[PDB]
Amino acid sequence: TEKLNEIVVRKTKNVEDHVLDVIVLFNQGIDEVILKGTGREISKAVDVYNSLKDRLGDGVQLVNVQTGSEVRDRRRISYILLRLKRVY
Amino acid sequence: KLNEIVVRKTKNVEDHVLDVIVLFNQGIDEVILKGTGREISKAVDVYNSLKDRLGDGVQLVNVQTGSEVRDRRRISYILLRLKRVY
Ligand SMILES: [Zn+2]
Repeated sequence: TEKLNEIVVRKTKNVEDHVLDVIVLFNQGIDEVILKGTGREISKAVDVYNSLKDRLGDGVQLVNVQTGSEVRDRRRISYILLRLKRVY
Repeated sequence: KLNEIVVRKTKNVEDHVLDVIVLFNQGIDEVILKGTGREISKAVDVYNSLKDRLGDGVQLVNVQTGSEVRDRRRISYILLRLKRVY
């Protein structure tokens, strides 16, 4: 069910690292990537997208945004999914 | 401007949810929920809370994410356009 190339925005990797990681995928032909952010990292996921958008401009498109609530530890935590497509 | 809710750092999630319901009860069809920086997470928290309370009674039209300039610095924002559904 949870296929594709999803990248979970980590609290331990900085924003620029995530941005560079996504472009590494884009460059090898993996044109669609999913950024996932849960809890406080939801803000970070948007930060990653913005940084990606600043350096790729018209070259990347935010296909859609999906927000929800999951399980995780013990209580319902919020999450966001930013689906990105590299465009030429 | 009058139907937009800026998520604040010093107010809890539930407080913002109530601010929306108050507008909905006031007969307002749509409300804009905005969060910038660290509060982007909270804005989504407010939505999931609103949905948990009103459920089918509320609908998210669209989500706008991007960056704006505040104090000569770039900051991220998220916008959740909500429809009352009455
Ligand atoms: Zn990395």
